[PDB]
Amino acid sequence: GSFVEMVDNLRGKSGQGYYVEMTVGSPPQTLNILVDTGSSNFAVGAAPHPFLHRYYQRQLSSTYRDLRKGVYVPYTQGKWEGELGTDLVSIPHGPNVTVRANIAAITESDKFFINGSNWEGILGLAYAEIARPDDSLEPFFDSLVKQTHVPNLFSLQLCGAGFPLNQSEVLASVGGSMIIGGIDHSLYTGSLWYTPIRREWYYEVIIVRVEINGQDLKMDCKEYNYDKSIVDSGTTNLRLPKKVFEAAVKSIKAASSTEKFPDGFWLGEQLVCWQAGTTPWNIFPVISLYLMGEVTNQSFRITILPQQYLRPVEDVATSQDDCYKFAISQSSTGTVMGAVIMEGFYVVFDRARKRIGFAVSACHVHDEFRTAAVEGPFVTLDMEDCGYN
Amino acid sequence: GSFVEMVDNLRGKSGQGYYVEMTVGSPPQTLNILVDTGSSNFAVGAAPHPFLHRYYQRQLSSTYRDLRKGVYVPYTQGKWEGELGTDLVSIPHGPNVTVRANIAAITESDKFFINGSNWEGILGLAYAEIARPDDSLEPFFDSLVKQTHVPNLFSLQLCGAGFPLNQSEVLASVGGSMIIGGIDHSLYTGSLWYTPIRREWYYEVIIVRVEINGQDLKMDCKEYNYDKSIVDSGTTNLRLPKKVFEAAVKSIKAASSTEKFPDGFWLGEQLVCWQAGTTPWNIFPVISLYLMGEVTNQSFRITILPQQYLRPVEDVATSQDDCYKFAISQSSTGTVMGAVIMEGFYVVFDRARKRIGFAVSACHVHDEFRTAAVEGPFVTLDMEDCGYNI
Ligand SMILES: CCCN(CCC)C(=O)c1cc(C)cc(C(=O)N[C@@H](Cc2cc(F)cc(F)c2)[C@H](O)[C@H]2CN(Cc3ccccc3)CCN2)c1
Ligand SMILES: CCCN(CCC)C(=O)c1cc(C)cc(C(=O)N[C@@H](Cc2cc(F)cc(F)c2)[C@H](O)[C@H]2CN(Cc3ccccc3)CCN2)c1
Repeated sequence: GSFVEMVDNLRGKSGQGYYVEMTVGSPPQTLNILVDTGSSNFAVGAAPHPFLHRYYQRQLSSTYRDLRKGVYVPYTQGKWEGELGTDLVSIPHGPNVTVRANIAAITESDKFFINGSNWEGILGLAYAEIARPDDSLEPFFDSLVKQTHVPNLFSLQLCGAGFPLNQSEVLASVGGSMIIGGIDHSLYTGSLWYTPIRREWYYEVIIVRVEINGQDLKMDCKEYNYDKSIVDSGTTNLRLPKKVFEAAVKSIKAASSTEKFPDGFWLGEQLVCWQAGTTPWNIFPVISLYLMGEVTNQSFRITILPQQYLRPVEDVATSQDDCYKFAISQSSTGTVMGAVIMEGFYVVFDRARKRIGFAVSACHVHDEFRTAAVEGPFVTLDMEDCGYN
Repeated sequence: GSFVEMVDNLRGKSGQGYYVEMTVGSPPQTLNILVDTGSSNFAVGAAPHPFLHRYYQRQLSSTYRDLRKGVYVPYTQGKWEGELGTDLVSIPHGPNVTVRANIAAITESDKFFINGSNWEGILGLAYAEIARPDDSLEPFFDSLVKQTHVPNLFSLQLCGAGFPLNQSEVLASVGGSMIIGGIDHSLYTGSLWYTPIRREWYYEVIIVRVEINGQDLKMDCKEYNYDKSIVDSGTTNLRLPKKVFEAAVKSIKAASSTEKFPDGFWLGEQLVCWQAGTTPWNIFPVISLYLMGEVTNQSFRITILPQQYLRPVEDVATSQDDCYKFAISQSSTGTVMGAVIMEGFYVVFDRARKRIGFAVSACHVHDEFRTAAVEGPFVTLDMEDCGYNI
């Protein structure tokens, strides 16, 4: 019920990703690794790059094993090319174990590394079905569970600060927790509600209803999951299928109509600023996503505040204004419940029982009048019809 | 062709540079000069050097004028230091005029002169903005135009042989033409298509699309011009920005996958050889570079063959094999359309109208199945966004 050794082992922020420290090779080479539930390859920079101040040096690891095979991974945005091999891997603030895992040594990359993110690699936590080059390349977590007695589950508490963190601040601040092999009760309040993992490739789930300030978006629920809905710590924004995005923005605009914002804001490209402390949180609506429950004809909902979907960013003039970007974007690859959404909750990736749990995060940002919530149950019929084929 | 006096006035090859004969001083001192559209200083060896069998002797020129100032010029590779002055200059196989131009007398150099190139100086044909020490040192072409009636335009036809030229052969062979003040129609076939000179410093242009055997490289066009794209007769290879180079090599490898070549080949360092006459040109893809057109939302493309991007080199065993080096290299200073690319086309540097024209070269190397090409127009949107800004 408590895992003090792993609590507060994450750093970072939604816009640049959350990462955990890991060591690779013998002697141990320390590297910061992006936690990504949206992909399945473990890969690390292995050659100089302008944004990296350290990288994996295979020639210095006595336990490095060359698989003599290339690997190419194009993400939704960004991509890298590398060389496959295996080596011994550990997580300093994780289970007291050492695993021999597959590692893609990144030799070329395009819009993958982020200037100032402080991470040098990526930890794909999803399933083998989407690993590159194919499903025979065992993902890290699979190796971890197979080689140790660590329970087949991990949970994430991503903590958004609610305000901008400058370069030095984000390096010194605790960004959250990744509890490997368990659930720590101090990271959430209330009850955990579970939605089934529909299929083991991405952490796929099924959304059955969407509300903006209690008002039903009223679309055929299959639209919400076209062509899939996933939980992805490796993507900043809540991304919604084109048709759903258009309807959601029209509704959020209507709810917040007492103030008008430029088109660039709604396109997620330009920031909007308010005098310090005056952000009109109350004019923006809460967003509720209903998810399929574990019991037949039962669903539950998670409710998000604008404190989650408006991402804090520092003003161009470094002024004292409080500024934000609209963290909801259009998608052509299904719904993506990104980092800004996960920041409101403690999320349990219960691989053992093929389900994902959600509970209100003990570190979510809110105000004196509203809070994020995870509530249920609700009677909902034909939820399987909401899934797209 | 209306400029017969200047046709065939160049000699040399891509790997060592193409040069034109010039004279400096009174009485005239004959020197061979590298034609370089990638720099803007006119400089000549002016002191003994192991690779020079002649040099400018200022004390023998009655018209020499000392500017009492030193000059230092570091190139992308290679460098020299010298002393500035002016003197009377002419081009024997050029316009029939004599001009007083600035001349940097090279007194020290490092990896600049090339053993066996047969040239003793360099003619920077680009603009004053990049002249050293600063833009106040008027480049040769600017002087030429200001002092005479020669039109503010020149054109280059660089002719690669398609095979290795030994020392004797390269000295006797015609390497091309530099038409000063005009366009000679006998040097190209088809139509001339023009791309705007984006800014007058280097001969900067904007590439808007790239294809390998018709397949779109599919990169944000800004990547193709990061941090600039220039036409440079003073660089052998087509040089591409790091990310573009990586994508291009991956695509060229894919297209030519029926044969595997060593990493050293793709790094442009080692040659590959085939039995005499059997070079598999057909397995290598053509490369098309689309350039911004003169009309809004319109582009055109130039297409080069492997006969352009594979540079002929003699085998280490001087055997009868036909050998080549991959003449495409990675750059950290933008795209450089070097000599191997220019060899496929007649290139018109229309300074007067701030544009560069391209037409298929009458001397480009090809085979019975494919030829280089310059074609258009193509509808292309937001081309201005393809240009990079610091
Ligand atoms: C703008 C920089 C990145 N960024 C801010 C920091 C988080 C984003 O918010 C962002 C935006 C978009 C539109 C896409 C992605 C995106 O592809 N993420 C990847 C992980 C990633 C993180 C990163 F930091 C840089 C990257 F190159 C990539 C995730 O595995 C995606 C990948 N998909 C494609 C995929 C499918 C199957 C197997 C592998 C990849 C599916 C959903 N899971 C990320
Ligand atoms: C290896 C011997 C030379 N060589 C084979 C024969 C052609 C090459 O292919 C080659 C390779 C590289 C990587 C760079 C250069 C290079 O700097 N060229 C110079 C001219 C030159 C020719 C030569 F013959 C020997 C030389 F020292 C130099 C050109 O003005 C470049 C110079 N830049 C730097 C610059 C910028 C502004 C003002 C002056 C110079 C900009 C692009 N314009 C040439």
